[PDB]
Parts: sequence; C-alpha cells; structure tokens
Amino acid sequence: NLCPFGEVFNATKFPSVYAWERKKISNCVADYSVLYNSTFFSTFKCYGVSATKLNDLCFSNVYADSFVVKGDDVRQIAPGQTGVIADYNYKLPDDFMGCVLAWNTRNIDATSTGNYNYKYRLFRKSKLKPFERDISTEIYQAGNKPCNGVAGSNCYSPLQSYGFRPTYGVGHQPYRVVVLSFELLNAPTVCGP
Amino acid sequence: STIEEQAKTFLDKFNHEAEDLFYQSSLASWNYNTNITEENVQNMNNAGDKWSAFLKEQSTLAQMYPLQEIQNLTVKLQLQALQQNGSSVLSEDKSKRLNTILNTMSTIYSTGKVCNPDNPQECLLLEPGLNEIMANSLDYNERLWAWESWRSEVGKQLRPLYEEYVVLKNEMARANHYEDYGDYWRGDYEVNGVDGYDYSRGQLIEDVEHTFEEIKPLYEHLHAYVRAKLMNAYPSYISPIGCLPAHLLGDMWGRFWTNLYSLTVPFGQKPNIDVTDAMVDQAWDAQRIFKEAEKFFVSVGLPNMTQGFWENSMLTDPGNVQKAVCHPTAWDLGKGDFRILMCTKVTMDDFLTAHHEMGHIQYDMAYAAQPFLLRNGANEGFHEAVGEIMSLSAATPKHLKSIGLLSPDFQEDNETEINFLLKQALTIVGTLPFTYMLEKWRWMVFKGEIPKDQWMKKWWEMKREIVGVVEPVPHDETYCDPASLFHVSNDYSFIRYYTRTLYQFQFQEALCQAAKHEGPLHKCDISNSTEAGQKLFNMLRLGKSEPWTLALENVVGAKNMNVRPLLNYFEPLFTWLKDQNKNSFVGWSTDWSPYA
Ligand SMILES: *[C@@H]1O[C@H](CO)[C@@H](O[C@@H]2O[C@H](CO)[C@@H](O[C@@H]3O[C@H](CO)[C@@H](O)[C@H](O)[C@@H]3O)[C@H](O)[C@H]2NC(C)=O)[C@H](O)[C@H]1NC(C)=O
Ligand SMILES: *[C@@H]1O[C@H](CO)[C@@H](O[C@@H]2O[C@H](CO)[C@@H](O[C@@H]3O[C@H](CO)[C@@H](O)[C@H](O)[C@@H]3O)[C@H](O)[C@H]2NC(C)=O)[C@H](O)[C@H]1NC(C)=O
Ligand SMILES: *[C@@H]1O[C@H](CO)[C@@H](O[C@@H]2O[C@H](CO)[C@@H](O)[C@H](O)[C@H]2NC(C)=O)[C@H](O)[C@H]1NC(C)=O
Ligand SMILES: *[C@@H]1O[C@H](CO)[C@@H](O[C@@H]2O[C@H](CO)[C@@H](O)[C@H](O)[C@H]2NC(C)=O)[C@H](O)[C@H]1NC(C)=O
Ligand SMILES: *[C@@H]1O[C@H](CO)[C@@H](O[C@@H]2O[C@H](CO)[C@@H](O)[C@H](O)[C@H]2NC(C)=O)[C@H](O)[C@H]1NC(C)=O
Ligand SMILES: *[C@@H]1O[C@H](CO)[C@@H](O)[C@H](O)[C@H]1NC(C)=O
Ligand SMILES: [Cl-]
Ligand SMILES: [Zn+2]
Repeated sequence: NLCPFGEVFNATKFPSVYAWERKKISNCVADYSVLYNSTFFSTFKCYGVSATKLNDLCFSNVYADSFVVKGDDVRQIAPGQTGVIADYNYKLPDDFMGCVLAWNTRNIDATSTGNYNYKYRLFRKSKLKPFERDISTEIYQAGNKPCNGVAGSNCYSPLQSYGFRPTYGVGHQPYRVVVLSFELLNAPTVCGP
Repeated sequence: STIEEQAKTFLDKFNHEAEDLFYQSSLASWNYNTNITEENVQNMNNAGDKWSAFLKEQSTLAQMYPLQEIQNLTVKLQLQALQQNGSSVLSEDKSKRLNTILNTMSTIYSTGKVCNPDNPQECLLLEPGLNEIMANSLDYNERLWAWESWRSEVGKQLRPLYEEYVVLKNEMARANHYEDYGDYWRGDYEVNGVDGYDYSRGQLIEDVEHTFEEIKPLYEHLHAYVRAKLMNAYPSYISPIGCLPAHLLGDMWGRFWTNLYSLTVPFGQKPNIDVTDAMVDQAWDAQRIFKEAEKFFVSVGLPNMTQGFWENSMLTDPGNVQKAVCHPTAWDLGKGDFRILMCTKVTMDDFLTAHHEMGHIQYDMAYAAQPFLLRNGANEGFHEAVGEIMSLSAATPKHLKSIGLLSPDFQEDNETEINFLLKQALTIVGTLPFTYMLEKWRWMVFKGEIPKDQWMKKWWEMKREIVGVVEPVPHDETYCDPASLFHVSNDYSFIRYYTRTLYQFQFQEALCQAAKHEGPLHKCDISNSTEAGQKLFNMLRLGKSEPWTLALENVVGAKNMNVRPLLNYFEPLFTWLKDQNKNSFVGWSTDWSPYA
C-alpha cells in the first residue's frame, strides 16, 4: 500500500501559516520518484539526508506539514531563522532532518480583489518552540495598556493577512510550502523497495 | 514595555498595514493614468482618499509616541515623518478652501487656452500649441504673442489664487513649527540629530548661493556667446550689452535653452550624433528600446527588471482605442511591483528617456528592503540625479556604436565634442540661474519680503540681475508669471532641480573615476564596469534611512554638494567660450528693456 504524499501536496486548499496543519504518515511504501523527478518545484532543499537515497530509508513515521507563505518568507523555512514567520508562525528545530518543498501558486491563491484568507502572525510574546503552533486571536498587548478585549492604542490584533494580488513580485507572491519531517525512534515503517 | 518599544511595534503594525493600502491606491492611480475613464477616476480617488484617511488617522497615532524618548535612529525618523501634521493643522474650512484653490490652479494651468487675434477660430493651449511656437518659431512678434498671451491670460487668472495660496500655506507651515513655506520645503534637506552630519534649513540657502556664486563665470560666458548668436537671428532686437528677451529663450519660460541649438550651434557643418534616423530605419520598436535599456544596468552589476515590469508596463501610445496620459513616469507600486509608463516613440530622445526612468526603477528596486517610510531618495534631488547619469553615459558616441545605432567611422573631433558640450550646456547650465532665481523669489515671497504690491516688480529685478533675462513687454502686478510655470502653479518645490544638477555630476565623475575612465568626463560610458555599479549600489539601497549627507558620501566621498564636477564636465567648453567672447561683452546691463 502506497503512502499518500499526493494528499498533502496536490491538496485543493492549503492552511494559513500561523494555523498550519500536519499529517502523520505511517506504514506504507514511499515512492519518492514523484518529487526528485520533477522540475515543478521552486525550492526543494533537504536537510539531514540526501535527496535520492531517501528511497531506501525507513522511519518510524513521517510528518508532513503544509501551509502558504509569501515568496520572500520561504527563506525562513530553514533550521535557525529569526524572521516574522519563523518566530511567530512556524519554527524549525536546529536538529531538523528533512526536506522543504515550495511551488508558486499565484494562479489559484491570488485574486483580482486580493486573497486575504492567507494570514500570518505578526505580534506574539516570546518566540515559538520548534514545531509549535498557535491559533490564538487574543488582542496582543504592545504597551502597558489593558486591552479589555478591545483593540486599538497599544493593543494590536496579532494576525495579519497577505493581500495576494496576481500582479505582485516574486517575493510577495503566494507559495504553497510542504515540509517533510522525519521521526526516528528505537521502536520497530516508511521504506520503498 | 518602553516608549521606544511601543513605537517600534507600532511601526511594525503600520508597515504591513500601509503596504496593502499604498498598492491599492497606486494601482487605482495607474488605472486612471493608463485608462482615462470615469469609473477609474472615481476608483482612483476612493483608494486615494482611503490612503489619505489612513494616513491622517495614523498621523495622530504616531503622535501617541513622543519623539524625545526615542534613541533608535531609524524608528525616530519614521515616527517623525508620520507625525507631520501637514495640511491637517489647518481649520476645516481653510483646509478645504486650500484644496479647492490647489486644483483650480492646476486646472486653469492645464486647461488655459490663448486665442489668436488674427485667426480667432484657432485657440491653442500650452501643450502642444504654445510650446511648439516658443520652441520652433523664429518670428519675434509670434514668439512675443505666445509668451505674453500665456502670462496675460492663464497667469492673470492665477494671480488672486496664488496670493491666497501663499497665506494659507504659511498658516500650515508656522502651525507646524516652521518660519514659512520656503522653510517647510527646505526641511527636506534637514538632518537633525546625527553628530557631524547635521544640516539645517538655513544651510540650504547658504550653500546653493556659495555654489551659484562660483557658477556665474561659466554662465556669464555661455550667456555672451548665446546672446551674440541671437543678435543674428533677431537683428536690431537685442542689445549686445543688454539681457536676453524672455520670449526668445527657447520655450515658454526660458527654463531650457535647448531649442536655440539650431541658432547657437558652433560647427553646424558637422554631422550630429543624433541617431534618430538609425532607430527608425532599423525597424526598432518600444520593446527594443527598453530591452536595450535593461541590458545596460545588468552589465554594471545591477539586477534585472521584474517579469511584472515586462507584462504590466505600458511602453507604447495606447492607440485610438485607449485614451491615457503620456507623461514619462516610473512607477513603484510597492509589494515588489515596478513599472514604467511611457508612450514611446522610436527616436533617440526616447532611448535616453528610457534609461532615465529605468534608473528610477533600479533605485526603487534597491531600497525596497528598507521599511515603508524609508523607501525614497536620500533627498528630493537624488532620484532625478540617478536618471540623468544613465542619460549621460548612454549619450556618449562610444556607447552609441557599442549598441549599434552609431557607425564605427564617426570621428570625434574637438568640434563634435564642443558641439555636444554646447548642446549639453544650453539645457543644463542655462536652467541653473533660472532654477535658483525662481526658488529665491518663492523663498522671499513665503518669507513676506516681497509685498503684494511689488510681486512682479521684484520678480523681474531678479530676472535681469541673476539669470540675465529681460521682459519683452512691461508687466504690472496683475500678472503672476511665476505661477505660469507648472511647478509653481502645481505646488512643486523647484530647488530640487538645481541640487540634482550638482548631485548628478558628483556621481558621474566618481563613478567614471571608479571605472578607471581617463579621457574627458563627458566622453565616459559606464557600461561593462561592474566595479562602479556596486559603488553606486551602496547608495541606492539606503533609501531615506541614512542622512542624505551620509548617503552622498558613500558614492562621491563628500559631505556637501560640489560644483567642481559640473565645472570639470564643461571645461573644454569654458575655455573655448572664453575665446569666443574675446571681442564680445560678458555680463549684462540690468536696465535695458526691449521697449520704452
Ligand atoms: C500530483 O498529481 C500529479 C499528476 O496527477 C502527479 O504526477 C504524476 O506522477 C506519476 C508518478 O510519479 C507520473 O507517472 C509516470 O510514472 C512513471 C513511473 O515509471 C514514469 O516512468 C513516467 O515518466 C511518469 O512520470 C506522472 O507523469 C505525473 N504527472 C504529472 C503531471 O506530473 C503527482 O505524483 C501528484 N503529487 C504527488 C505528491 O504524488
Ligand atoms: C532599531 O531597531 C531595529 C529593530 O528592527 C534594529 O534593526 C534590527 O536589528 C536586529 C539586531 O541585529 C536585526 O536582527 C538580525 O536579523 C538578521 C536577519 O537575517 C539575522 O540573521 C540576525 O541574526 C539578527 O537577528 C534586524 O535584522 C534589524 N532589522 C532592521 C530592519 O534593521 C536596529 O538595529 C535598531 N537601531 C538602533 C540604532 O537602535
Ligand atoms: C479601462 O477601464 C475600464 C473601467 O474604467 C475597464 O473595465 C471595462 O468596462 C467594464 C467595467 O465594469 C467591464 O464590464 C469591461 O469588461 C471592462 N473591459 C473592457 C475591455 O471594456 C477596462 O478593462 C479598462 N481597459 C483596459 C485596457 O484596461
Ligand atoms: C536578465 O534577464 C535576461 C532576459 O532577457 C536574461 O537573459 C537570459 O538568457 C537566455 C538567452 O536569451 C534566455 O533563454 C533566458 O530565459 C534569459 N532569462 C530570462 C529570465 O529571461 C539574463 O540572464 C538576466 N540576467 C540577470 C543577471 O538577471
Ligand atoms: C562590453 O564587452 C562586451 C564583450 O562581448 C561587448 O559585447 C559585444 O560588442 C558588440 C558591440 O560593442 C556587440 O555587437 C556584440 O554583440 C557584443 N557581444 C554580445 C555577446 O552581446 C560590449 O559591446 C562591451 N560594451 C561596451 C564596451 O560598452
Ligand atoms: C499636531 O497638532 C496637534 C493639535 O492639533 C498637537 O497637539 C500635536 O502636538 C501636533 N503634532 C506635531 C508633530 O506637530
Ligand atoms: Cl517669467
Ligand atoms: Zn525622472
């Protein structure tokens, strides 16, 4: 039985980077001739292991995380970054073993009036631990003011939304990003003969 | 959280909230300037009003953080610009009245038509009617009509509106802690806080004059040379010792003396380096002109033009199907969108104009990494200095033959170099006393030094004294000839064109110096010099973050503007000009008038 990689990549809608999603993959054969035999990607940079001998490798379970980020911020899906996304939306561990994938989606994630669905967190007290996730919409306190559940002076709503217009530059263009994390354990799944 | 930390997170929220509104407001202004429809002109003002309403709201929210508490130099500058009370410091009705008179001055200037007394059925406006006369006509009476009609018709309508424009704008400046409106404009050059790099609003008046005092000798010789030539084209109309009549100066206002080249050409027997015939006869199109432009910047170490620039820029006249504005512009919509709007014609002038506006884009593409409030030139005169450096390097005959528009067998005599420098002098140095005298008068009017009973009387005292130009017909206070120029009637500061002329030659000399250029400075092509490119790039990326004096040092190595690069550029012409005035009078008597 095959691993459903297409279910995380070829999916219809993708989540916002602040509220990204994960998908755990267990016992199944893994055909990676779909990814390396493809010039369709705009990044494809691996960490911890090569891009080809992953066919003959086995892990306890593989974690596929996916979201959408502007073209410029794809720079931050790498171990040890300190941008807005890496700190408040999706942080990777320094001991990350896996690959990062990304492909331009201006045709389907950018509209004439601007696709404001895709959002990112701009304000958050303390960074994110690796693989942490925060869907909080609490009114962020920037000054010494109580916010009383209201936003305004020294109280800023933390989430900001991309305004994906199809005429933006490559940097400010939507890029669907899927990150494949590899879990190792002394317990007894994802090989590929 | 400290006062500085709250202001920083406020700037963080502001930048990401201003980026999206500026793009929507700039796209709507692009939808009108490329497609004149009533649906897009309302789409323009709604996005433009939302942008201004967002600003005046955020202007007060920036005042929430007192500037005196900030020690971070970047956040301090940004908060300063946002807190500019500006027009909001006026009362409701006075501000609304001010906006009304600013549009009417723009309206009667853009819609003012003069009618021919000979043929009253033919009535012309400035473009193309009056400008074509003042540029091409040789009839003294015809040029006198076109010059005077625009000042006695449009300029007279502008006179009461400009009197009220001064007092209302003075109410804005003083309420914003300024001496006058001329002090407000001089604040663009102000640097306040950085040790060793400070520069005051009074410093501008001092330095521009100190450099202008050293500019007089070259201009005095160019004046005497042009004057003697004009005596031949208008015999018994010009005194060999008096000033030049204002209507014989090439255009409607005498801003540039380019059109006098057909009269003042030193060696007319020489073939001109104008390759306009080569561009038309080679079936070049607007694409070839701008793709050749991009090739220039890349071969110096600068990035390409974005694909959004390629598909979305308007590079041709939109035809009979689409009515649009055709003023050559370079658009920086933000969010990594850069475009150029230009109804390009296949002529040499557009090949150099394509390099000017594309220089703006390269400047825009560089400082896009700065925060939103600092994505701008170091001062108002920095961007146009960049656009003209491309026009300078691309105009050299060596660059023309390296592109394929000039034949390899073009021999560069000391005559064809004097023809070119005289060609460059009529448009560059000729506008410097004009630009200075104009802003000098505006600074004094805003200062209240020229009472309304002698506005025009003092205006022409400086015209004859500073620039060396006399009115052909006597003008009283009913006229408003200053407001007969676009920048004066449309609230544009004008000293930036003087300062850009001094900035541009400091840049070009230092960049050609970095390119190991050896011959005359005017003979320098910067192409293939990746070394000089990164030198200039060190300044383009700074934007408005660094003080303009500091950013100027990173390219030229100087703290203040300098005239010597301008003097050295025109050194072959200045010595030859000294010769051509050996039996001619340099200087002018301010008292001679072409009337009684
Ligand atoms: C998302 O959907 C696309 C298209 O439905 C999938 O790409 C397809 O992948 C298959 C298998 O890799 C390709 O089939 C053929 O495989 C044989 C194996 O021997 C190979 O020799 C052929 O050259 C060919 O690659 C198919 O051509 C390919 N189609 C396209 C349009 O790329 C993709 O696998 C899906 N996403 C994921 C993550 O699986
Ligand atoms: C005023 O405050 C700003 C806050 O934005 C200061 O600028 C920021 O300074 C930090 C500290 O060096 C920079 O962080 C660095 O980011 C790079 C990104 O690649 C990262 O690799 C480094 O490890 C480090 O974390 C940050 O980039 C910088 N941001 C900007 C826009 O300049 C600034 O220094 C303060 N100035 C003064 C005079 O206090
Ligand atoms: C010029 O502007 C108009 C609107 O000001 C653009 O929109 C056209 O007109 C109506 C507006 O709702 C639409 O139904 C049409 O389909 C639009 N297109 C055309 C071709 O009429 C118009 O697109 C603009 N033209 C260009 C070339 O950008
Ligand atoms: C700048 O853009 C030009 C595009 O004209 C690049 O030229 C490339 O060269 C080959 C030969 O024509 C083309 O097949 C490529 O597709 C061109 N690239 C592009 C993006 O069109 C040139 O390489 C670019 N250089 C830099 C430094 O950006
Ligand atoms: C910079 O050096 C390059 C080196 O090739 C020159 O490029 C060639 O020169 C002529 C015109 O001078 C063109 O017709 C050729 O097609 C160019 N080659 C290519 C591959 O495009 C270039 O001219 C030099 N530029 C200068 C000296 O300004
Ligand atoms: C702007 O004007 C208000 C009053 O209208 C004043 O309190 C405030 O200090 C001014 N701010 C600046 C920066 O001039
Ligand atoms: Cl005048
Ligand atoms: Zn320009």
